[PDB]
Amino acid sequence: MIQRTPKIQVYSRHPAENGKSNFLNCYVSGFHPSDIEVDLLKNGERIEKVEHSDLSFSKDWSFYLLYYTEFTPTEKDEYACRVNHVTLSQPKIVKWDRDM
Amino acid sequence: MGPHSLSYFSTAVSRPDRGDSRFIAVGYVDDTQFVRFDSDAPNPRMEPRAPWIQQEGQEYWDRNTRNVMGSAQINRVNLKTLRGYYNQSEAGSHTLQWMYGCYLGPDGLLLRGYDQFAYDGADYLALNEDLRSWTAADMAAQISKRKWEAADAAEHWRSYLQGTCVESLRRYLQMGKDTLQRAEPPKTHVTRHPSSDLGVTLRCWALGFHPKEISLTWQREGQDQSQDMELVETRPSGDGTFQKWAALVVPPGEEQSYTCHVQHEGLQEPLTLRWD
Amino acid sequence: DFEREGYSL
Repeated sequence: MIQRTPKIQVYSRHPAENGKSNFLNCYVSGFHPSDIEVDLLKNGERIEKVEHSDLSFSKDWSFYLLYYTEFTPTEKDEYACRVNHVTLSQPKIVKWDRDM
Repeated sequence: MGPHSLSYFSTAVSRPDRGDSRFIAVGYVDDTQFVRFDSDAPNPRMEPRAPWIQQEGQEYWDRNTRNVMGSAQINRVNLKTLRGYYNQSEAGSHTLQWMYGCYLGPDGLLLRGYDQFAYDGADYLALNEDLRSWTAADMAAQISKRKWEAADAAEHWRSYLQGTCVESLRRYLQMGKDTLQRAEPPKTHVTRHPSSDLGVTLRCWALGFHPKEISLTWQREGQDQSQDMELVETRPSGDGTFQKWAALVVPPGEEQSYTCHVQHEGLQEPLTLRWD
Repeated sequence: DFEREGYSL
């Protein structure tokens, strides 16, 4: 029984410019087993219309998925990814750092 | 043409809390997903996920749907069989992963073929590179191995991987020429953030590149710096391109001593980047 | 072109 916690990366598709349309991504990888729950949050609120990629996996058998949603960056709004997996005692939140 | 691959990645999961199982498959040419299948779909069919594959006719979709459903059923069965071999409870959820496919060398001829299985995250059974024999991870997989050795499953796999796999790959490379066959080089930049009083972080960025392979390395006066390099996982942009960065903490005032070296098939010559 | 498993583990 292997169990591997997800690596989580939150970033935009393009360099973020305030007031310009973009995509926010939450990339979860290196995990096992496959059951996982990912929400995108805006100032702490679940965003409804979040699409995701089909489940696949890497050469090392570890799974990965991309979650994403169209958005417009602004100065004020905080974005984040909340992720739950069997390996996690509590859901993990990772804030979007725009320089990153 | 050169490095190319056609791959299928399938995942069978037992769900004793729902009294059933689930099978999912995706197919990739190189870094580009083109089809999917999911047994939890109502009316489950092989489905297109790239524009270029949709100009295949109904018989392609019919045939692929027959064959991936056939495989889903057998993988349903395999999960039950593996429990028996490992003597596992009926209450645990288990995972069976299957990857197969073909790799075309720089000359476009078949270079490698693969067909292998992982159970609960761990290598179980793998077709050898000769494509004539099988490697088994443990006594359980020895049982599958013996069974497949005596049935000569390797021959059927060798025929598929050398024939249909490569031919299909070549039809797909041609159908999807405009996207699959041109490489997009990275757009790069180097950032500098003082990260302590003592040290300065230099970050070399690559954005908007396809395919996903890329080398980012930091150098001072010729010698590579990977010991103290933080390198994130290459990550998808969502539009077919990728992103990566590598960072290095450097003494303040010594920034110009350091260069980031970028190699990628999209580039005419490797880049030597410097903080500006 | 998806291969149909003929064999079961």
